[PDB]
Amino acid sequence: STGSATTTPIDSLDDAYITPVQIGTPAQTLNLDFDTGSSDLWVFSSETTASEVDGQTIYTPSKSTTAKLLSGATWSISYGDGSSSSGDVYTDTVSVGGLTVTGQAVESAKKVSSSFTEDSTIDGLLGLAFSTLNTVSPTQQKTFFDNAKASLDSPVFTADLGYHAPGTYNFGFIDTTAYTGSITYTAVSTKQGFWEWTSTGYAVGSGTFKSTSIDGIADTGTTLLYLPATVVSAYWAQVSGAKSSSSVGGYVFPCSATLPSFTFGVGSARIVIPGDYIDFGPISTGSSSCFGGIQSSAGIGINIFGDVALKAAFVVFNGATTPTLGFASK
Repeated sequence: STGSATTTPIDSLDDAYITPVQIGTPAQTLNLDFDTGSSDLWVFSSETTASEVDGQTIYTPSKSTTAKLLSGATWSISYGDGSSSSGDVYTDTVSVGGLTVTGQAVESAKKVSSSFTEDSTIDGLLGLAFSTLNTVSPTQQKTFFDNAKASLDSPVFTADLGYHAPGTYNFGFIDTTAYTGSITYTAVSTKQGFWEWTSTGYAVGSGTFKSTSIDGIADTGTTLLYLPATVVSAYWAQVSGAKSSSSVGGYVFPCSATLPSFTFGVGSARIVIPGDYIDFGPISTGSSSCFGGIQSSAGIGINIFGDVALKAAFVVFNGATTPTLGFASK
């Protein structure tokens, strides 16, 4: 089997991407944030504290003839941005782009933090990291990809995120019309439960490429590119007037600037992030200070190849017995 679904930016900055997902019988369609940095499929629901729902579409398990309470199971998750959610668990039928999993754990939120409430466009998350990170207790549950894997034509999914435009998540096949050149594959460590790999270096604009190993994660659920402070300083030094602002929380630059590109290495290959992809617009409405899309990871504990980096490539998440990542230009 295979599946193919369009993913759409939630706003004009590509802050995140939503993909429609069918849950239950008859189908309830919710728009979920596919997150290769976490491993829980959770949704706003009829159980979510009413004051914490503000425009999201909810899953109502009592209206699904295939929903079953997973007795005793609870979940609770906190994300790198400080947001969180928790609740109980149902199993139900879940389909993405024509690909159906029966018995998928659907984690029903009883509570969500303010950032989730305030974003009416995201009805939940669909985690695509490794199932060892799933938070269901006392019986850990599998991701949608892990459950679908055996049925897929090939044990892979691909992320093809658009710049200010829709893109595609495919499951079970590699669309050879979606990229240019060849795909370069690179080793993955699953020791932390992430799609963790080592970039071979970087360049700023037309500058020379610096060969240096940068360990980080491919994370579709993170907006920006978080890299070591040395690398980030080298990038922003090429932008007149750019500075790190503790009050704003990162590097800012004059909105009048033209940003240089940023290149990262995948083995001997190179992925080029155009400068425009690094512009996240005014820090507040009407400001002439703009927020940068490349930021320091020094406060995180890990480097994160988020959407800014991933949307410059066609990305293969290879879930074979020895997982690997593949990157192609497009």
